[PDB]
Amino acid sequence: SNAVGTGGDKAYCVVVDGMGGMIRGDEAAQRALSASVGVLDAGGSPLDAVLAAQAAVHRWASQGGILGRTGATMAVAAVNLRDGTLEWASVGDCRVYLFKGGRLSRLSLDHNVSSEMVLLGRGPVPGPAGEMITSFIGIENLTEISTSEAPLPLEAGEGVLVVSDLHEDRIAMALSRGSDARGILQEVEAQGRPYQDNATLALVIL
Amino acid sequence: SNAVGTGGDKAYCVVVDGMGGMIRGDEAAQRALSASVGVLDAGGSPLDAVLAAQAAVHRWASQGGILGRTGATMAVAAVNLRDGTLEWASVGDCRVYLFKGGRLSRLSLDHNVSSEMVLLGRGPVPGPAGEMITSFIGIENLTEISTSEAPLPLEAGEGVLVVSDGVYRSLHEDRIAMALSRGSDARGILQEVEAQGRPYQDNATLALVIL
Repeated sequence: SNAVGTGGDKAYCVVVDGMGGMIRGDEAAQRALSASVGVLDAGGSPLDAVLAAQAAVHRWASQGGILGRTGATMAVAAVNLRDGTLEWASVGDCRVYLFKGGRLSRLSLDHNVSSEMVLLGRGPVPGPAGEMITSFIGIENLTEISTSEAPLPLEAGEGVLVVSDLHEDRIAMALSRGSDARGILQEVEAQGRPYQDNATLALVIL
Repeated sequence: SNAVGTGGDKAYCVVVDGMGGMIRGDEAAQRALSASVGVLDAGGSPLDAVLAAQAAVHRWASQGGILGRTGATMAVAAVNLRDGTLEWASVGDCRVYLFKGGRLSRLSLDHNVSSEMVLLGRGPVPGPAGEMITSFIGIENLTEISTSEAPLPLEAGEGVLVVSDGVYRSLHEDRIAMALSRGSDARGILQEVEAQGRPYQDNATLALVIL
């Protein structure tokens, strides 16, 4: 699922995906998204939102005796509408993209076996074995979170996109009237290589 | 605050505003927004989302010893993507419009002293006096919610717009939130949606869904 919204002088976007091979992934994803939106609407950062989602899912899972057997992946970003700065965080294989200078560029790191094997100096691992998720909301101890180091200054018309691949061809976006919604999307998906046709998108344009 | 999202078979939109004439309006609005989105994201109806918002604000206000002295108004709608049907709900002065046939058409009723007198078979109360809100999220007992009844069938390109424009609003920077299909026309729809006859203030908070 996805959401975008504005509150507390920020516009934010979130995507969550339940872990398919596990128990009650849909509920884990719902709890992650719910926690994240509450945090973001109240003025919190994407990293705050990830940590709150983890806390909510971890507690829920233990209380159900499912800890480690349920979870979700997510990506979240927020633009501060007062100063024009971007922050983001992600866990798992949902992705964050910067839209700047007319081009879409990858921000976030994947947590999966292939990425980990590369960082260990062992080379990539193609196929389902490499796609296995190594960090997710609901993991027993969450140590690996991909996140912005410092807020990134944006100019009007620039922004951020989060992606997870009936929601097919559904898009959620936060934008102002002055933002042309024909042109922005056109380019982003003119560059829309990064995701499939099957992808759920959420984006914020300053 | 506003939000749109996609969860279950539904795409939804919501606007929430704290009651600025009362205390801790922004904190009330946060509980309402967060509770309503949790319900919507799980595939719940706009009415269920309103009832959850009410329960959350009421619970929080009570513990604060502030019940009835803090609150928010909101409007929410959801379109079922499988069958194209629309539901909506609102409390207070936020408004719900159908976008169809190139026009916005008012669905919902305001809860205010003027509409209360008219509902009771009397005449309107024009001006600020009649604008006093009679139903809001956080009210001691919430009995009045404006809602869809039979879900409304929509065709692709049709949709719903929710609006919060009240004068009482806290000052914030925001943006329009929209849930569309790649098949829609993003910039065209907003313009398409709104001619010189926009039924809301220039500073309005807006959220919308297009099938």
